[PDB]
Formats: sequence, C-alpha cells, structure tokens
Amino acid sequence: EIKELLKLGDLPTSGQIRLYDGRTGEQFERPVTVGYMYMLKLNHLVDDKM
Amino acid sequence: KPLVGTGMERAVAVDSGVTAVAKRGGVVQYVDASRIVIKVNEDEMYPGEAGIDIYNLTKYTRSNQNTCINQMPCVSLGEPVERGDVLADGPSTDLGELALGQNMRVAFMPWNGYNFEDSILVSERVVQEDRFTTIHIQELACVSRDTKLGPEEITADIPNVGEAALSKLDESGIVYIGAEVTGGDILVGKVTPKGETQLTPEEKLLRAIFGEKASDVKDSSLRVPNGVSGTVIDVQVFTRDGVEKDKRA
Amino acid sequence: QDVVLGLYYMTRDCVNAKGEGMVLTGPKEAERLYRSGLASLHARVKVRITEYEKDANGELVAKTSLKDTTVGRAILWMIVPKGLPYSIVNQALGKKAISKMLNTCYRILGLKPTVIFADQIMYTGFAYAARSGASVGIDDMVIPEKKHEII
Amino acid sequence: ARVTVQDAVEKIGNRFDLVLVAARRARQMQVGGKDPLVPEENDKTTVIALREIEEGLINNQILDVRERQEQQEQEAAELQAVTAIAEGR
Amino acid sequence: MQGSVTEFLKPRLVDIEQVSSTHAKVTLEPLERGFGHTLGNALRRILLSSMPGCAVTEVEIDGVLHEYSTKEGVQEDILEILLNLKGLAVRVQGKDEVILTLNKSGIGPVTAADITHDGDVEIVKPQHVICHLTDENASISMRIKVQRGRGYVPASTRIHSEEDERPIGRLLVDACYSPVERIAYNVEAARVEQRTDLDKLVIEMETNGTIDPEEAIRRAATILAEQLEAFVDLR
Amino acid sequence: MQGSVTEFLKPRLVDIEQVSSTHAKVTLEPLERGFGHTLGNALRRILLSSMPGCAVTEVEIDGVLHEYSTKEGVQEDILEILLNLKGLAVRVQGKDEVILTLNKSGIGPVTAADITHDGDVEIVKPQHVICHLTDENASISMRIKVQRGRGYVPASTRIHSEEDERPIGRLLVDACYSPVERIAYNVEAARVEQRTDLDKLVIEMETNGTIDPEEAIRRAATILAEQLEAFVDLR
Amino acid sequence: SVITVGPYLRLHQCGLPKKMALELFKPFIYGKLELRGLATTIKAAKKMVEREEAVVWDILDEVIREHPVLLNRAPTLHRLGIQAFEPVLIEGKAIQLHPLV
Repeated sequence: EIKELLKLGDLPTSGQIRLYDGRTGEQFERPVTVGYMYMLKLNHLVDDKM
Repeated sequence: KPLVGTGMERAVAVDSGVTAVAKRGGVVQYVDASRIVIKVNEDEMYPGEAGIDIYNLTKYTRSNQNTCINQMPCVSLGEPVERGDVLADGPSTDLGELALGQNMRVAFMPWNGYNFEDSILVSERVVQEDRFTTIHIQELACVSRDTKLGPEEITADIPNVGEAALSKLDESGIVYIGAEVTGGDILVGKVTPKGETQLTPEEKLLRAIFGEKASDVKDSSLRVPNGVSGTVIDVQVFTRDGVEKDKRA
Repeated sequence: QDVVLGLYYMTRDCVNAKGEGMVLTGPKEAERLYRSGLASLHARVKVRITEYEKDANGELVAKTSLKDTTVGRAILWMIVPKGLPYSIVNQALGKKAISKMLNTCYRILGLKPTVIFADQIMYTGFAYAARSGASVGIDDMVIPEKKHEII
Repeated sequence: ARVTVQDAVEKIGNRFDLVLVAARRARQMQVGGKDPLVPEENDKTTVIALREIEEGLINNQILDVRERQEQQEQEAAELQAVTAIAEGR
Repeated sequence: MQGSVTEFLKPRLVDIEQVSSTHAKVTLEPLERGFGHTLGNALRRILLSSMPGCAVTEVEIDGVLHEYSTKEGVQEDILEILLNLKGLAVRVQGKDEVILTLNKSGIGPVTAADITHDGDVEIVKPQHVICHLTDENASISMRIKVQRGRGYVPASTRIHSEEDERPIGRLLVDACYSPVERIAYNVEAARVEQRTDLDKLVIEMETNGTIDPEEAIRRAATILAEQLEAFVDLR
Repeated sequence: MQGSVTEFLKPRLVDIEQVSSTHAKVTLEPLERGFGHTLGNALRRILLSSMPGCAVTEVEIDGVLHEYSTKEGVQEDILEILLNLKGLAVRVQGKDEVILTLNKSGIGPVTAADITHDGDVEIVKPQHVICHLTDENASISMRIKVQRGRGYVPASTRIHSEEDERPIGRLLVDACYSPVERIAYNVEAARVEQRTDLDKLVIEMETNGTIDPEEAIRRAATILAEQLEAFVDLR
Repeated sequence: SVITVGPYLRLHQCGLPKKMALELFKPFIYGKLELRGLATTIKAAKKMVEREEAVVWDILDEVIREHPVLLNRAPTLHRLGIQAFEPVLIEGKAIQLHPLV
C-alpha cells in the first residue's frame, strides 16, 4: 500500500532521493532516505542541572 | 501534531483534565487569557448579564516535574459553543488532539563522528527560534524558625548586601513579581539573630543605647543558586496573626 | 561503527553487467582491448578494471567520470601511512583486522607512533562516512525471492 | 599522544621510574628557576619537563648527587640555589 | 582582455529579477563543467554567518513585567506573543538603536503592519500575525528595540538594560542577525552553439527582510574573495 | 573589524614548505567556525578540471608497433616508458599540435632534457628520466606529442593522427592536462589563547610539473574571484 | 553532566564545559591573577572569581595549558574507569567523550 502511495504525489521515487553535501556541494553519491520524522524533546530533571 | 495520527491524541486531552469543557451551551461574549466568561441565556436573549459562569485557566503554575501547564483559549469573539466543545488548549495540545514534539526535516546519514552511538545533530536555526524553548519552574522555599534570641523577622532590612540586591526587593524583603533576577540576587528577605558569642563589645554598647534592633541580627537571606538565572513569576504571601500583620500584608 | 563504515565503503568494487573476462592487471592484450571499450557500449565503468600509473594520478582520472574503483584502495594506502612511516604493516584494515591493527602496530613500531596513528583513521573514518551516505531505508531490506516459496 | 613517550620509556629501567624523574624535574624546574634547553629551539606556546629528558643533557641516577657524610640530598639543593638566580618563595 | 577563447569571449550573462525585499532569483550562464554547484556552495557558506543583520533586541509591554505574564484582551499569552516578535524582520539604514512605537486597541488581529512607520525602518512582511485581540479594552503597547550584530547571541550573554535603569518591566529576547533563511541552486544542463557540456546556475536566495538580496550577494562576494586572497603573500 | 575579533583581524598566515617540484605541504591557520572546508574544497574542484595544462597525447617508437611489446637496447619496457611520460609535464605557448622529436644512441640514459629545444615549447622537467640505454646497439628515437587541453581527455575519445591516419606507428596515451595530481584536505583541532573550537585547513599538493604547488593555488583562487565579479555588473 | 561524542576531539584531550571550569579550577586562578591586571590581592579576588565573571575566561584558559583532568563514570568496572584527558573549553553543558574511548 505504501509504495503505491509514493508514486501519487511529489516528488522522489521509491523513497530515497538525491541530495547534496553541505560541506562539498557536489552530487551526493546515491540517494538517501529523508522526510519529516515526528520527534520529541525530553524534560530536564534536577540532575541535569550542572 | 505528528504527521501520522492513530486516533488517540484527541481522546487523552478531552477525557482527562487537560482541555476545558463547557458546562452548558451559550454565546461567548469575551475571551481573556486568564478567564473565559460564558454568557448563558438562562432568560431572554439579550447582551445583559444572566447565567454568568467564569472559567479559570491555569496559566503559570508549578507542577511535580518542574513543568508549566497552560491553557490558551481558542474560541474567538461571538461563537455559539456546544456542550462538549473545546474552549482552551492544554500543556501541549494544538486544538483537540495531542502534540508532544514537533515536525522537522530529517535526513539519516553518518555525518562526522558526532552521531556515533546515540547522538543527535541539529542545525543552528533551532536555537535562533524558540521551537524547543520549554518553561521550567523551580521552587525555593524559605522558612523562618524560632531563634535562641527570638523569632525571626521577614523584612528588607538586610545588611552585608549591595544596592541592586535590595532594589528589586520591596519594603518587606520579598521581591516583586516580574523581576529580572540573576545568580546573586535575593529572592526572600529572611533575617536571623546571631548570639552573645558572635557579638562584639563594640556592638554591645550601641545595642542598649540606639535600640535593640540595631546590630543584633545578621545576613541570612535566600539567594539564587549559582548557574541558573531566570525571572520571578509567582511570589508566596503569608502572615501569621499571632505575629502581627506588618508591612508585608 | 561510523568510523569503520567510512573506510569499508571506500575499499569496495562494484560489479554490474559484465561478459568478457576483464583482467587488465597483468596481461598486455587485455589492457588495450578494454581500454577503448570503456568509451564504447560494451564494457561499463563500474566494473573490474585497473590500468594507469601511480595512485595520486589515478584519482585524477576517477574524477572525470572515467574510472570508479581501484582508487579507494590507492587513496587509503597513501593518506594513512603519510602521518606515520612503516607501510609494510599498514595495509591490513578490513573489518575483523580493525582490532588486530592496534595490536600489531604497537609491537613492531612503538607507543608514540600509535598515538597519531589513531587520529588519522578517526578523521578519515567518519569523513568518508558522509561522502558515501550509507542511509538505511525500508526498501534497503531486500526480500529474498525464495521466501514466498519456502513459506 | 605525548612526544617520544616510547623513547622516554626506553630511557628508564622501570616505567614508574620515568614518572618519578619527570616529576622531580618539574619540581626543581619551578622552584630554583628554569631549565637546560632554551635558546635555539625549545618548546612553543606555554608548556613543560619531559622535553628536556627526551634530550641527552639530564642525568637520573639512583644516588647521583648526595653528601659524603649522612644522607643529605641537601647538598644538591644548596648548590642549585647558589647557581639559579630566579627565586621562588 | 579577450586573450584566449575560453571564458573571456564567453562572459556570464546575469539576469537579475528581484521582487520586494526577500526572494530574488539570479541567473548565471554559461558555465563550464563542474563549476555551477561550486559557486552555489561558496556563496551559501558566506551567506549564513559572515553576513551582519539587525533583529529584535529587547521588547517592552505596558502592564507586563515578565515574559510569563498575561494581558486582558488577548487569548495568546505573552510567552507566545514574544516569539512572533523574534522572527520579525526589521531593516535599518544607519542607526545603532531605534525604538519602534506600537499601539492598538479593540477587536482586530494586530499584525506587523500596525507598527508605526519610520524614516529609516521598513517592514517587509506586514502579513505576519502576532496575536488575536478581543473587546473590553485590549490595549497592547510595545517598544521594539533594534540593534546590529552578527551570528547568534543568546539573551543571557548580552543582557541589555534599557528600561531597567530605575524603572523595570522589560524582558530580553533572542536576536537572530542572520538574514538568509534559505538559498537553493540548480545545475541543469545548458546548451550553446559551441559545446553541450555546460552547467546553468540558478540561485534562489531568500532573506527574512533584514538585508536586501543585492546587498547580500555583494558583501558575500567581497568576503569570499578575501578568503582566497590570503593565498598570495607567502611567509 | 579591527576592534572586534574577526577573520579580518586574524588573517590566514600561509606557511609554505615547497620541496623540489612534485609535492608541497601547505599549512594554514587559524580558521573560524565554518571556514575549514569552504577553502580546501573551493580549490579542489578547480584543480581537477578548470586548471589548464598540457599533457601527452601520443608517442611513436621506431621499429615498435604496439605499446605492450619490447624495444631493443632498453632496460625497461615500452609500457612503463610511455607510462612515465604521463607524469612528464611540459608547457606550450600557443600551439594546437606540436611534435617533439628526439634522437640519441649509445651508452647513455636518455632523458626529457635530450629533446630538441623548441622556440615554442618548454621542458620544465629536464631531470625526468624516460629510459636507460646500455650497449648492444641501444638505438631509441621517439617523437612525443603534447597538446594544450583542459582537465582529462581519454585516449579513446580524442585520438589524433600524425602518422595514424593511413600509416601506422603512433600510440595514443591518456592525456591528463590537469597539472594537479592529488589533493586532500584534513581538518584538525587548533590551539588558541581565546576560544578552542577552531578548524585547521591543511591540504597537500601534487603536480606533474607544468606548474609549481605555490602558483597552483593562486591560479585556482583568481578564477573563483572572477566569478564573484560577475554578480557586480548586470546585463 | 550529560555526555556526548567528540569527533575532532582526540584521545589526548576532552571537551568539558566552560562554566564548570570557573568553579572547580578556581584555586589555580588566584595564583595567576596577581600576575596580570585582573585582580590585585588574593583576598579581594575571593569575591570576584567566586561566581559569574567573564573577565576570567582568558586567564583561566592560560592555566589549562598543560594540566589534564580525570573523567569517570559511576559504574567503574576495570582500570579504564578513570582516564586522563586534556581539558578543552567547549560551549554547552555536555562533556565530549572520545569515540574510541
């Protein structure tokens, strides 16, 4: 189901996509898996205080 | 909210005491950050007061995990609410669902040593914007007990300090609300007597001439822990009747 | 991990559509035959082929989309032994010899040489780790065609 | 790592001994004044004692300098003070 | 001088198409093999830090004495309101510090267009919403400070005391001097009467509104030229 | 800025240790936070294509037809002989196709300096050994050809025909016009009185001979500057 | 404090916070203040460098030139539980630990 839903909208195909190195700037050898992952920040306990 | 929901993010906020729920349908007249008054038409339909039911929204209060729970109103001006509708958000809720973290652009790739075991690399744009800026609240209790010379007092009269220390402090020793305090500033104006052993023959003479309250007490106030530096959001007010309601109350 | 992943990806050889046995390293007729075949349509570029001069000049050609492999093994065989002599021992990296190196180097060489020898492998270890991009994905987990048959 | 640690280690019979030499050398280095290696090419930035030992000049022995009567390491201390101008407390 | 036929007789036709004071595409062609994405990275490296700027410094509120306060007439708390002022882009011609006067009451979504216009201060995005206001006297006066700098400066390192000398109530906010927010570059194959192996560089620079696109790309080319200029006088 | 600390106040002191004319380690420090890769890369991709130069196109040998055969009176093999010429570097003013002849026999190691001095051709690498002659009629005469190109042009897509059209005797050779052979950059931590998080740019230089490592950097820097001067005047 | 990875960081050095050095390394500061124009006497210097001060950032780093420290994890099993590294002023709160270590 997923793979079929990736060919319906923009933009890359199969998943991975060709990026570019931030340091060099040349063609990034072979595409990479990217997107928007929902992450979460963890609270800071009293122990975290230096 | 995440870019992928299951159908439980909206159930947690509603059922639990996270999102405020109206008691009875009516027409909203005003919407404040601290209160959301609902003018219920118990009588004839008129802008006049009638079934007034005030709803208090917890703004900045200290919790157990030193976190801050807020409730930002959603309903605007003039909006017929129904029994079961949301009036204000919660600690992390957007509208009616749940939103813990955020949604950013992720790119899995071994950068350069940093992301070895369980490490995370984030751009400098994350600090330029308050997207992860959370609110922390620490409680610093200050109790004055009975001294061998007599009960302690809570006043701004505290020697051995600077001008910037007693500047933010009122005429009772307690700092006002909204002070840009920092590491070193006094939060609570508590004093504590010394003792005959700690007294010098020089300050003993003026003790029985210029009054008893001259050089008997010393410096013993609550300051700000080294390292942390924030602002005052809530002060505590207490005054025992048996100790007389001084300039504090 | 991240350190050995960068060096490992470097010293590898890709193989795709190949028919004629291409072993230019050694023979004389093979070097000429598969020399003009590269610009042709038969022999591909991402295959087994080695023909040039030194190691430094090899990377020059691999940059013009002419050569691919046979350069990762050459660039790694000069940069590492650059900050530290004794190349007779410095050649066995691999995956399991990654721990055997820190054992054989100290014995033959000394303590001081090993100190700077660890800094070199470190830098280039994570450097090429991003130059290649070993990103893991869902499609990366290739499912065997013999799976549905066994089940 | 540290410069010529191997060569230093080779310089002594016992590993633990080399540490004692450098430490003692560092001690004198501050108190009496300064060291044997300086003008042409010595360390750069702000730095320390092993750099000397790596060099040939120093001599570390079991009992190199002492006194004829009584065990007095002290004679060494006296001569050093006489010779080295910079003074510590 | 024409000299040899390579790049001298084949200049770079730059067709600029600037719009407002943010997104402004710039064309660059023709370029030789592997020389398009090369310039795209170099300019990008400089247009992320080496470029000074002017953002919000210290914010003042009428009845608010600390960030964690609340006003009567707005559903959004001060803590959130200040954030919308952090990203607020402000451009100044030549002034060290300038205070922007703002005032509005009654019902009506107060946007960045309500800010009093200044002879040297110019708004670029008057569409950015700050907060929603309601009836019952919703007066919200604010004094925005604007200073210059470079890079990111925490609100705990600088700590400014403008309306702190005697009176108190203000709260310091983060300062984002970095103008550029997003810059892309394409290297699509270009064709010419000569050869086919060419790279077309189309850079799409986007500034928050602090520094003009033309002024940004220019200052970057100056600093970058100095970086490669250090490779001359040996020693 | 002079008062405030910056890359301007602290220039990039270049300390070169050029040896002979085949390799030269160039050190440079200190660098700011983000100027340790933009310097070693901006020149890296230019010294591998954009950098002009002249290399070997094809060489003919008397009596020898193939390139993998053998020549009488020669200690080495024609394979290695023509292989070493790939490293042999010479420069030409303005000639499309120039042919350098050489004739020498008897006991005496022939070198690149034995080539007849052309008024439009420079050796630059006289010491470069090509072959070691001995006794038994060690006759060896070749006419090496050098063309003025750019980057790297394979001997399969180019292929000239001085005596290859109808006659036979010429042998194509990989033409590496680009002088710079290999270029790698390393970033290590630097010690500074103030801050400690400073990057260090140290790139080694390799060259065939046409140009020296020192002048190889300045030429790669001036070209990058010319592109920055293109965003100045619009057209 | 929390730990992290230090790539550029070598086995010879470690990346410790800067504010933390203001406290623990105070004794080595006093004996270095009387040499410059930061502080006058030892006594009057006990009420300045004892807290949040930015004038000490320089003088402090001049002392951490050749004086390594000892890192340690609570669960100390073998000998490598406590190693020595050269302190390096790094912004933040986390301490940089060498990848190989």
